[PDB]
Amino acid sequence: VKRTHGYRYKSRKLLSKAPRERGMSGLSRLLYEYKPGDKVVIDIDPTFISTAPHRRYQGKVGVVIGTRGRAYVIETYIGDKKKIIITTPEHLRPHLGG
Amino acid sequence: MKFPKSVNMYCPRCNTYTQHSVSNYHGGQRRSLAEGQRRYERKLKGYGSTPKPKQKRFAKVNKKVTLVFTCTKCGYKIVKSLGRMKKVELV
RNA sequence: UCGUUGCGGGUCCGCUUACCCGCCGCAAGGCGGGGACAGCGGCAGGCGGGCUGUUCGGCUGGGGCGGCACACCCCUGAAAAGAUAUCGGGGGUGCCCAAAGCUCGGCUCAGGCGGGUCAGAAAUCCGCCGUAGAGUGUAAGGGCAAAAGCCGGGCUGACUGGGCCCUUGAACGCAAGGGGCCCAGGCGGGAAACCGGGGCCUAGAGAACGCUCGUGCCCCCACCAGUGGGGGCCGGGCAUGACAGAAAAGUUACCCUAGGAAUAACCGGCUCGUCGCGGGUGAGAGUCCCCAUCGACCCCGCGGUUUGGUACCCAGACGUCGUCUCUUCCCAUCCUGGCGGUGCAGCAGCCGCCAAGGGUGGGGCUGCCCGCCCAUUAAAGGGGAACGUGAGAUGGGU
RNA sequence: UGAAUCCUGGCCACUGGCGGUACGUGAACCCCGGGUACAACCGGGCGAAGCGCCGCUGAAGGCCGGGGGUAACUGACCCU
RNA sequence: AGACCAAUCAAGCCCGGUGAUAGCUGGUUCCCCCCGAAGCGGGUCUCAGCCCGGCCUCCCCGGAGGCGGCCGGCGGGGUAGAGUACUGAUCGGGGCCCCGGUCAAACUCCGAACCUGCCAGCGCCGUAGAAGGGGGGAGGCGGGGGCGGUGGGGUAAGCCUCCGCUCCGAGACGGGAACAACCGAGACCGGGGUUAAGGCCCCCAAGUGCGGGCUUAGUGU
RNA sequence: CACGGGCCGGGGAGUUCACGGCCGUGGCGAGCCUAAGGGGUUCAACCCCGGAGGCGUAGGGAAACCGACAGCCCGCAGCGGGGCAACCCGCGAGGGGCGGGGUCUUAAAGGGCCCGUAGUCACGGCCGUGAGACCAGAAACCGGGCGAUCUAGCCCUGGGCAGG
RNA sequence: CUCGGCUUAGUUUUGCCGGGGGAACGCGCCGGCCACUGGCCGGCAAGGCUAAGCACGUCCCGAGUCCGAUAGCGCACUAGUA
RNA sequence: GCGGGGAAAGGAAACAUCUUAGUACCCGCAGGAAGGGAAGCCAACAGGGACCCCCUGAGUAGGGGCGACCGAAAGGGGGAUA
RNA sequence: GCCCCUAACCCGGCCAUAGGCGCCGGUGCUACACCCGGUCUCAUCAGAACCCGGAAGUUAAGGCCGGCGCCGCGCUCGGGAGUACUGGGCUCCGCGAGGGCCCGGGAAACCGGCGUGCUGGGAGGGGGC
Ligand SMILES: [Mg+2]
Ligand SMILES: [Mg+2]
Ligand SMILES: [Mg+2]
Ligand SMILES: [Mg+2]
Ligand SMILES: [Mg+2]
Ligand SMILES: [Mg+2]
Ligand SMILES: [Mg+2]
Ligand SMILES: [Mg+2]
Ligand SMILES: [Mg+2]
Ligand SMILES: [Mg+2]
Ligand SMILES: [Mg+2]
Ligand SMILES: [Mg+2]
Ligand SMILES: [Mg+2]
Ligand SMILES: [Mg+2]
Ligand SMILES: [Mg+2]
Ligand SMILES: [Mg+2]
Ligand SMILES: [Mg+2]
Ligand SMILES: [Mg+2]
Ligand SMILES: [Mg+2]
Ligand SMILES: [Mg+2]
Ligand SMILES: [Mg+2]
Ligand SMILES: [Mg+2]
Ligand SMILES: [Mg+2]
Ligand SMILES: [Mg+2]
Ligand SMILES: [Mg+2]
Ligand SMILES: [Mg+2]
Ligand SMILES: [Mg+2]
Ligand SMILES: [Mg+2]
Ligand SMILES: [Mg+2]
Ligand SMILES: [Mg+2]
Ligand SMILES: [Mg+2]
Ligand SMILES: [Mg+2]
Ligand SMILES: [Mg+2]
Ligand SMILES: [Mg+2]
Ligand SMILES: [Mg+2]
Ligand SMILES: [Mg+2]
Ligand SMILES: [Mg+2]
Ligand SMILES: [Mg+2]
Ligand SMILES: [Mg+2]
Ligand SMILES: [Mg+2]
Ligand SMILES: [Mg+2]
Ligand SMILES: [Mg+2]
Ligand SMILES: [Mg+2]
Ligand SMILES: [Mg+2]
Ligand SMILES: [Mg+2]
Ligand SMILES: [Mg+2]
Ligand SMILES: [Mg+2]
Ligand SMILES: [Mg+2]
Ligand SMILES: [Mg+2]
Ligand SMILES: [Mg+2]
Ligand SMILES: [Mg+2]
Ligand SMILES: [Mg+2]
Ligand SMILES: [Mg+2]
Ligand SMILES: [Mg+2]
Ligand SMILES: [Mg+2]
Ligand SMILES: [Mg+2]
Ligand SMILES: [Mg+2]
Ligand SMILES: [Mg+2]
Ligand SMILES: [Mg+2]
Ligand SMILES: [Mg+2]
Ligand SMILES: [Mg+2]
Ligand SMILES: [Mg+2]
Ligand SMILES: [Zn+2]
Repeated sequence: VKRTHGYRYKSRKLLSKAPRERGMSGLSRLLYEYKPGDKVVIDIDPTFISTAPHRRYQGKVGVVIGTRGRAYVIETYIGDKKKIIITTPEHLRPHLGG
Repeated sequence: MKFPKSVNMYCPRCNTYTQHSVSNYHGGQRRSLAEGQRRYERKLKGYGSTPKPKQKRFAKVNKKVTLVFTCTKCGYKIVKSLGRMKKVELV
């Protein structure tokens, strides 16, 4: 049978957590005030999966373009296409490589 | 699923929340002077086969629950669907 | 049923000229009977393969039957970015819920232990332990402990009008559906923060035309105005499950057309599960004694002599079973030659080895092949050759 | 159906045919009511055949099993 | 007997509609030069067709960056292995626990090689024009070979169905005894030279070459 | 061991129109071109007339109805300045972006479409759709006519069948 | 006017044929994209004729970037012949 | 040329409404042409002024499984003019 | 007002080197607690809790600090081990499934050893400007 495509269709290992990381996650990622132009890493948090981006954007680096209420508008690429991710800071990390 | 017979719901005409009575939507009777109906009588006259398709195989088990909400103040009617499921029981 | 359909009388009775049926007459017309019925025309309902037109989907280890791998969702396959198929494996979906939805607060679950009238394994009570071993509507996977679970309070955001983004649909065109972040209007919970555009997350989903409903101090309808009616734009619904959407049953051996080795049947090719043949092992039998003769339980092989798997070649065509005729080849040897063993006294028998020069026949039964049987015999072996041989036959079967 | 000869059993549930009291349904026509200065339009009544319903028909198309057990295969038993 | 109706019958013949239609089949006519594919994804009463993208070609606008390679900085992952700790299976010893042992596509504390995102550099490409965009025309939408994922399935298959590099299709030539895809190698024409694979007793160009050892089976070459 | 051709000569297949897209050129240019037709001609040629009409110049909206730019920034070419050069600097058509405007929706915000110039007529080419549509190919279906010298059936009228 | 049917772009609105019904009169009647009402506008059906300017090619005349005896009409010829 | 009767194949990638097409074909009837022709018209409050044929309006209005496809008229320019 | 140093307290970050069991201590002017009552705000069956008002007592417990043993845990430590596995090339071995070689990377369990919260801001306390 051909692959089913749900919004989370091969996310067993991605969304699993180790025993030492069980429970609520720390709140330090809420306290990063990103400006336009800064680089961020999309790191999906499994405990807030309703607001998380798709699995294809895990581990990718984007550019903060702006804020929409409380989410951050992030510009990224998938191969060659320019994508616009609008996610809250709980699924982000700052990029320290440049 | 059970639904109440009255709810507190926003009214676009009144621009606020008013009491709304809940009823079941009933389709109107097709009138013979409708433009498509008049065209269908013209097609049905004269010789030939049955001139239009009539569905023979059906697949839906339930229809979408269409409910009618009437503002108790102005009479404004809102018709919302609750989704394809069995008939609700107004309670 | 409308008309033909008329004249009297009180829907009914009658009448004859209409009309119809026969007789006579060239015709003219007469006779008899029926009779405003019938018959005939129009319209309407029923029965109506008597006749006319058509449709009888797809995938597919050939077609068919089956299944739905045909629209979706989860895990695995999947090879630590992304993507990823098979009639691959384990499963589910076409719902359900006015609370199983929203918010606030309090509590802690399964299970175990100690004490406690009824009371008990288990009810209510007091305390200790208890990483979630519970619960979270529903598949699977994920998440969750002053919660996402349980209990209670207050509610309806399962809201109105809009925008942007993600996925379905990778990079890379392209529905519907689903999800996220927001702006405005008006609310609910809460001290507030904050949350609420259904269900903790990933499934439960439907174009055009047509109809219907809601909405607007709304637009249009042919010179002008008015009344009834109709149409329009925006939004919800009624459905196509073959789910990016025709309205649809068989049969053909009486069959026909266009093609196809993209695809079966015979032969051939590859493979050898099956079939035939060989070997290792030796529990056990054999009076004792594994191996004279066997050979459980298991294992390693060979042939292409059955049967299948596959679908590589051959559809403008390789004549489909058996038999007859005739030639040759293999040996894994039935007899004939040589040799050995024996549970070989003789007569016989059984087993192994070398050996393919010759032989291996006549009949009964069945279309057979095969198989069984009869009387003989040294014995009356088995296989290959386009299942040797139909431009040689035969034609019993298919 | 297929000379002649001896015979031709049970079943009308189904598929048909045919007949029938009532009742339900059942088209146009017609009638009533509403709407329309008139119509379109809308509701109702009446209501044929037929269908539903009731019977008849197998030398109409045809069909003709069981469950069992009991019983000293069952003559017989309950039937279902 | 679906017989026969002028050699014609499961519906005659003649002429006409009519050059019926045909996703199917056959054929499709001169030369040189430049570039140069595809059999993948989605939808389709779709599976021998067709449309939208990927792959090709030509023209134009645009204007300086680009990325099949590598190093580094900052990140992502959960495979091989490993383990038997969650979910399960599983053999023993000892007293529901402890110890040793056997396993896991639908188990995971650990966890590579590897791949991948951004930045900096190297490398190469680019102003004789990168990125990006517009217009025309398509072919094609049957693939196949080798190697690797014990890929997954199957007794196996020159078997079915996926993932990647390369080659054949569409590529001459040398070696392989012949032989599309195995090894070497990429061909404008003529000549000379040197090598690759492979070979050097004869067939056949080059060694009856060199040292040591083994084989008696013509095993093998 | 897939199918076609015995040989030779001659014949034998992308056409035309209409419409649409695009290209290469030519004319004119906020305009471009005439159609039918009319006059003349050395008479289908040619010269002249014919602007009806079509396309463009303004869009938005179902419709009623309403109805539009030189402001700013980046910047290739080009130009000017500097520099031995490398390069730097300024202006900067065309290009890109923002703003502003016309209109629709909404209560609004937001959002859709459009706006600061180029069209048109022609010739040649490519392609699409229809027309037979590169050439050849069905089995079929319908219309009007012909046939019972054969054969099937029946009717009218003749002939025939040794011998036992 | 109504019902059935063929046809037409004619659509609650083209034309006609058939079944049934069926006016008025110039103070009247007909049309102005559903029907009716009012206004306004335009007309007078159900009777007959009519040149010119337009289709065609047996036939005649002329022309041709047409074909040239397997071409061009089937026929260049004792061809619609044998 | 005029009146009447009247298909299918094919197309719609199946097919029935539909188209093909009022066509092929059939029956009847004329002329050198035929038919049409002299407002119960079109328009829109401004005006045209019998008819036919040509260019256009225009593949516009509209018809239609609103699919394939089908498809005017008024008006304007001409031939001719009664 | 300012810079510096510094316990127990308040607000955090990472979220076991931080957890769990047991043992031995230190801490009390201030701060943290236990604690004392229920008029008021507030709450329940219950002033237990929450909320309010307070200060007699107590370091008994909580908190914070120090030390030891065990379990758990962490480590860019040693062995395991250049092992298992792996990217590239091969006319190299094997009948074959498979293995070998060269170039480049490189674990895990387990064993031993070590470690058992670190740290940001404020209050209070000390110093100086
Ligand atoms: Mg797919
Ligand atoms: Mg949600
Ligand atoms: Mg009568
Ligand atoms: Mg009658
Ligand atoms: Mg039939
Ligand atoms: Mg069907
Ligand atoms: Mg099929
Ligand atoms: Mg099937
Ligand atoms: Mg992946
Ligand atoms: Mg809660
Ligand atoms: Mg899709
Ligand atoms: Mg894509
Ligand atoms: Mg759910
Ligand atoms: Mg869905
Ligand atoms: Mg008008
Ligand atoms: Mg589909
Ligand atoms: Mg094949
Ligand atoms: Mg075969
Ligand atoms: Mg065997
Ligand atoms: Mg033995
Ligand atoms: Mg075989
Ligand atoms: Mg072959
Ligand atoms: Mg052949
Ligand atoms: Mg032959
Ligand atoms: Mg032998
Ligand atoms: Mg053969
Ligand atoms: Mg044979
Ligand atoms: Mg023969
Ligand atoms: Mg032969
Ligand atoms: Mg026979
Ligand atoms: Mg009987
Ligand atoms: Mg028969
Ligand atoms: Mg015949
Ligand atoms: Mg016939
Ligand atoms: Mg014919
Ligand atoms: Mg090239
Ligand atoms: Mg083919
Ligand atoms: Mg890197
Ligand atoms: Mg493993
Ligand atoms: Mg293991
Ligand atoms: Mg990978
Ligand atoms: Mg394919
Ligand atoms: Mg391959
Ligand atoms: Mg090919
Ligand atoms: Mg060779
Ligand atoms: Mg030599
Ligand atoms: Mg040998
Ligand atoms: Mg062929
Ligand atoms: Mg031949
Ligand atoms: Mg065409
Ligand atoms: Mg037909
Ligand atoms: Mg006929
Ligand atoms: Mg005769
Ligand atoms: Mg000649
Ligand atoms: Mg000739
Ligand atoms: Mg045709
Ligand atoms: Mg068709
Ligand atoms: Mg057909
Ligand atoms: Mg005549
Ligand atoms: Mg005339
Ligand atoms: Mg005349
Ligand atoms: Mg027509
Ligand atoms: Zn209201």
